[PDB]
Amino acid sequence: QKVTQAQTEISVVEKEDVTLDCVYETRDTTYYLFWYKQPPSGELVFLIRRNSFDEQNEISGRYSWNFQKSTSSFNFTITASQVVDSAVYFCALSGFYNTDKLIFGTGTRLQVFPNIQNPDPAVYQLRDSKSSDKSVCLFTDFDSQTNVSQSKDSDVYITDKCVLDMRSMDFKSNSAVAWSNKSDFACANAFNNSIIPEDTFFPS
Amino acid sequence: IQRTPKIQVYSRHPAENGKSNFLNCYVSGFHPSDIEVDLLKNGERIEKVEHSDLSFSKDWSFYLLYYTEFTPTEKDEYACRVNHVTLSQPKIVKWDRDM
Amino acid sequence: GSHSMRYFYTAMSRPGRGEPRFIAVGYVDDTQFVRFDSDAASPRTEPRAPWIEQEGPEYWDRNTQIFKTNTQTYRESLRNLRGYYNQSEAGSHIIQRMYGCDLGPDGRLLRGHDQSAYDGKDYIALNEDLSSWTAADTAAQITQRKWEAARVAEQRRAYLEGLCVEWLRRYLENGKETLQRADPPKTHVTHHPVSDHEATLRCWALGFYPAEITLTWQRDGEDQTQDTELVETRPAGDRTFQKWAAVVVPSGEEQRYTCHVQHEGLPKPLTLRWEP
Amino acid sequence: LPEPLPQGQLTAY
Amino acid sequence: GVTQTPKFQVLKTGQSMTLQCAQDMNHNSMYWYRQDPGMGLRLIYYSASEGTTDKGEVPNGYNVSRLNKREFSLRLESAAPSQTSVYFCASPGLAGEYEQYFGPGTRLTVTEDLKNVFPPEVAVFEPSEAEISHTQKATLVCLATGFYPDHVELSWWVNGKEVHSGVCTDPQPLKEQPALNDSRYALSSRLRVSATFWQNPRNHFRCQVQFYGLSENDEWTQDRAKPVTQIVSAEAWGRAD
Repeated sequence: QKVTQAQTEISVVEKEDVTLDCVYETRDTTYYLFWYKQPPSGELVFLIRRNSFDEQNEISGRYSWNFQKSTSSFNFTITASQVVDSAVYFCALSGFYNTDKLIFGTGTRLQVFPNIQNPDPAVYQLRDSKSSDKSVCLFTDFDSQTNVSQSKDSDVYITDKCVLDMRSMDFKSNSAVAWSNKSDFACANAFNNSIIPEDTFFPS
Repeated sequence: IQRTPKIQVYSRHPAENGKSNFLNCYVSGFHPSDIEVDLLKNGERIEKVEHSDLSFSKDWSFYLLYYTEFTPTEKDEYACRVNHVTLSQPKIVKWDRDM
Repeated sequence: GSHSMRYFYTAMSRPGRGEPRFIAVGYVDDTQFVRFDSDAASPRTEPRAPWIEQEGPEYWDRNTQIFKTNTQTYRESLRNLRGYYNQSEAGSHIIQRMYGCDLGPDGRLLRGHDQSAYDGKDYIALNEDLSSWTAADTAAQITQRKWEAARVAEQRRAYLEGLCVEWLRRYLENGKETLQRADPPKTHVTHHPVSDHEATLRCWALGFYPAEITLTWQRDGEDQTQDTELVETRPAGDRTFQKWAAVVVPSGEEQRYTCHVQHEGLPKPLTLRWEP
Repeated sequence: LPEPLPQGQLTAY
Repeated sequence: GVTQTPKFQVLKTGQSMTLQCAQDMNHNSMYWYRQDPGMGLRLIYYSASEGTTDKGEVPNGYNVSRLNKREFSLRLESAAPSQTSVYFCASPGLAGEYEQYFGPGTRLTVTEDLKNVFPPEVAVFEPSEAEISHTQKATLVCLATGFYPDHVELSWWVNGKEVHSGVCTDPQPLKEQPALNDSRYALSSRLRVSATFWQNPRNHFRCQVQFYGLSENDEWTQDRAKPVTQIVSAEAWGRAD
């Protein structure tokens, strides 16, 4: 008995459709399958239960599932993806009885990046804390097509791209934070390891 | 409803005086399940009488087999004594080797 | 012929001191192979046929676990049904359950069954599609709704299409020498003088399996339906069955009468007369 | 084999 | 549905601890899983009924106890760093839509020494004047650094009320020293407000980091303050500049 989720990470922009694959192997004639969602918050939330004798297709809003017994698959499709869908998704298989074991797949991470209508990439030096001793560089307002890479240096720390959502202004932006307490650390070379847009605004 | 038991008293094999056999009392068609069944020898209750596990027919009425091993003789007379809530009196059915 | 497996549950409450009693028995066709009774000091699932004895301890632990949990659930079901019918605690009540599978030509489920009764009357039954229920009365509809909400039909269908068939097939292989063998009746005709000028002819069928059999008397080819004394098929006590048919006939006219016997284990029509 | 217990609750009547 | 205690735990190598799982849906079956990044949920042990336990995929170093229908205990007899994980109790049924079949999970860290435990230092970095003039928006950055284990909950508070609008926090804490097993952690958060909202001196911005660490029962005889469960905060007021 085995559940295989071959995909590790999937990245789409808002409104794009996405399919998460699940392949499984079973000795039992009779079994059921689960899909669970795990939002960044950490909890597990139930999405669907399909028994081996149930139907091929079902739609619950923007969610749909294709159960194909002959191919041993249970693909999960999200139509018109939204930032809210960002999570790890788990596929699961289990026999019908108390003695049977619920078996989980490796999970697939879905990231839904926002459609940045007016991109304005820039790297800013944030004013420190007059209490402690650090300097912070913020790379922000870039398109979702931009990828933030790791730092080559051990003492420079760079986060991955983070999705900001200003509710009342209907505005979404991307950002990544870099910091170091070393002398050589300037904002002009903080994101050198990443491929950044040509017209990135560097203030001085 | 409440259904009264049908009773059959018979042997496992055709009776042969001097040969080891089993004396059977089949009770069936009854509801509810509680039933008093005794096997008698010359008017006396036989001990060490076993019975089958309680089961039921398609119409939900119960049936049970009560049995004991015995050796028939010309002299000895056997019977089944059955009591049930539907019966105001215990029903005695004599063993007839030709039935 | 066409093979089947059936389990029979009886759960009975008593007004006197004591917890409700649960009894389960299992059958493959007309052969009992297993029993459970909650009344024993430490209740245990027990073998009732030799071909089941080969199953290891894990099988017996599994059976017992299932029946113990059923014992506790039925105690609650009995209270629930008392409430639906507005009955007092003074009476004794009985739930009966009968379920199992028939084997098809292709080795898959032909049909599943799962019927329950309360106090000897139909209560609720699983429909042939194994997705819906038929209730007998308004009280049973309360059970129906509860079971539809809890999606019990899916669970039963899982069993009736899955493990019921698989295990039946396994039992039929393990016990093939008896379970897949029909035993023809041993037949004979007895003659008992019932008065001066009449006599009873009795047609005996003994030691047959399965229980299904037909015994009919004829006089010169004509059916003696209304004059035939025909007893219900009874167990011999050794897993075979017995039956007899009798007619009262005028003395010296015994040759006119013929007994006819039909049974799976008989590949040809059988006709007997009394033989001096 | 009788109907085995479910993973969840065994439902009463 | 199913409950779990505790939510967070720090243990020293060799020490014992028992995770509690409870379920009041009269389920027959209960399951313990561990989650590890990339392995998914792997079954440790399960229970088919009261007084019955069976081994899962990864039972090694664990024991279980099913004392009643309700409760299913997972014990680590001799804690090893490899048991650092997120643990999930499960009790699946047929009404997944109405009922919670997984507990909230417990985060457990087994470290080699309890003096490896450190609370976060928390700092707030004020928006650049360049961002304000260029985008008319103002991004505040919060930085929680130096903490171990990675048992933290970061939240933003504007004028005494917690905000989610305009907030981004890293998915997982970052290892400060990737080459070490006991590496202390860093976490970053951003809060983006409009320029005028930041330019109001009456507005008050607080980055709050809840840290779970040592409890009252733990021994501590070091110079530095016992790194107990605590809240560390940094704050800033609006600035017209």
